[PDB]
Amino acid sequence: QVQLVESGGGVVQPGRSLRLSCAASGFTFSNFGMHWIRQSPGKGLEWVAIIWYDGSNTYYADSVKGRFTISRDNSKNTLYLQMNSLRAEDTAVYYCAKVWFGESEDNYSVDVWGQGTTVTVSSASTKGPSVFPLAPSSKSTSGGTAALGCLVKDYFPEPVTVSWNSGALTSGVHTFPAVLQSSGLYSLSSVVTVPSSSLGTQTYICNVNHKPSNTKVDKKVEPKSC
Amino acid sequence: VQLXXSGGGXVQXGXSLXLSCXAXXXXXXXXXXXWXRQXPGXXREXVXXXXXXXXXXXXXDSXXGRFTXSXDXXXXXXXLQXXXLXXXDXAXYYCXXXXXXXXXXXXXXWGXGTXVTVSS
Amino acid sequence: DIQMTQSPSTLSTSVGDRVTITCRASQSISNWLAWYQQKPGKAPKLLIYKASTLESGVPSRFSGSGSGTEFTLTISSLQPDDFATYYCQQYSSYWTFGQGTKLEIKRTVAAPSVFIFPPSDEQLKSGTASVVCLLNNFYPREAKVQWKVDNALQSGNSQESVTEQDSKDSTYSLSSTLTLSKADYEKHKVYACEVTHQGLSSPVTKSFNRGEC
Repeated sequence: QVQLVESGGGVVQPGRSLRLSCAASGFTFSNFGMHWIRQSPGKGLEWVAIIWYDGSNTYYADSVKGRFTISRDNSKNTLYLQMNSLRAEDTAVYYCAKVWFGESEDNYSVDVWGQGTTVTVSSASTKGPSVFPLAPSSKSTSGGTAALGCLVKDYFPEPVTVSWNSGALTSGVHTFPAVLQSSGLYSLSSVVTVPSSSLGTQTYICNVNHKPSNTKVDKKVEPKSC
Repeated sequence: VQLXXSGGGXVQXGXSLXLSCXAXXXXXXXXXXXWXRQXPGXXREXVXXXXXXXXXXXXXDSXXGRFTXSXDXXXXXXXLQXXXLXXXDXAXYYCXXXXXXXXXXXXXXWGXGTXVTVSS
Repeated sequence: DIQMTQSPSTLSTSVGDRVTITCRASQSISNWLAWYQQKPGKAPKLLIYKASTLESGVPSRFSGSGSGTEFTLTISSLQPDDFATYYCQQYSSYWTFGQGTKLEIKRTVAAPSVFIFPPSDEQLKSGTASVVCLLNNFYPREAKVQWKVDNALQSGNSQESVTEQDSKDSTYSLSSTLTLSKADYEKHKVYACEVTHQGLSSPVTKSFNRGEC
């Protein structure tokens, strides 16, 4: 059926530019208008721009006027968004969407969305995380269950992956969504609950992988005496 | 703010009771009201919560399907309907106001309790 | 600019329930209103257009109603596939979305297990102390974590993260991280997190002494 595939997202410094593209298939691209729509946790779903089937009329959200330009190549079935003078508040997942087929005297909106491409506007530089143990003790022990983990702190950009004992330990693992700190770096924890009787003899190691920096870190988590 | 529970008593297995929790000194329409219970030798344990009208009611595993909490905001009172009662339900039952309108469970004010005994 | 508002923000609901969510426009949009569904990590999907017309393939348990400023979406009998966030969108004058209504998986109440973790010596050597409080496998989502350092309430130096509902039991877990400098950390003794939740009859405190561990 209709398929839309975005590309071109990445990390960009404030004031620089980025060009997104959207490859369309499964429908006559040159017959339909197209939308760019973005989603950020702070502003929800937000329409960005529309272009006509023939590229004639273009319209833009007030918050991007003068900085963004929507365009299209009908011979290549491709939609484009040029983003200049980027700002932190432009950080979002950007989706292209196909205008639906409506009847002549009607308003219209979108029927099919792409899976999105992520744009991150930040002054932070690529950095692997520091990995610190979250040590079990009597203070993380309730009955026969103890909690332990790893703090994966001060990395940029997303994402990081965390495994335990090279993948042999999966039951009871919670890896939390990252929070963006006031420094502009991300931080998260990964924890696991285990039998309290295993502490001090069973080895527990968290394996942290941060592909943007090629960081791989194993951290052995040993109990404390309190 | 004062809370007082009533409606407890001696009931047969399979019987029904209705507990009431009347509040004075403060309008409780904006607050979630919770029921807890305590049996000898055990800790006070959660039974059910009536949040504000429209925000739903939530229940403990041990009473799901049998107990129902409701509100009479006009009369500043909340209720726990208890059906299909079991010996295991024997306890003193307490109501508490959640002082946090965003429902984090800040139970500052508690009633004195009403006794429920399921036997014979 | 037409303003769209949805209610409620979150609805805790169960399989088989009849569910109605509402969407209001700041001025008349006639019936130019669409409803899209979105699951985490996924693109939105068109459910309803022109306020009440179902998109092809959308199951018949969905319906929509309204014209002017007040609109509703109704699921006659909810199914697991319907747990998602729903957005309305007016397309009478440009395009603006509501804030979204999330259908949440209702379950029985479970109080959190509470654990605390002191900072590692490795991080202390680098001049910072992070202390972590973990609330494990609880429901409903609302909870309060308060950090106390020598029995003084902290504010402005902690951050929280909450998981999505667990695929197995639909519970939440929550991490709270208090971050101080090494000097501020060494200026005090007792570090505690105090936890409240509607499933707990009294607050649960976990604490340690600096230098005890």
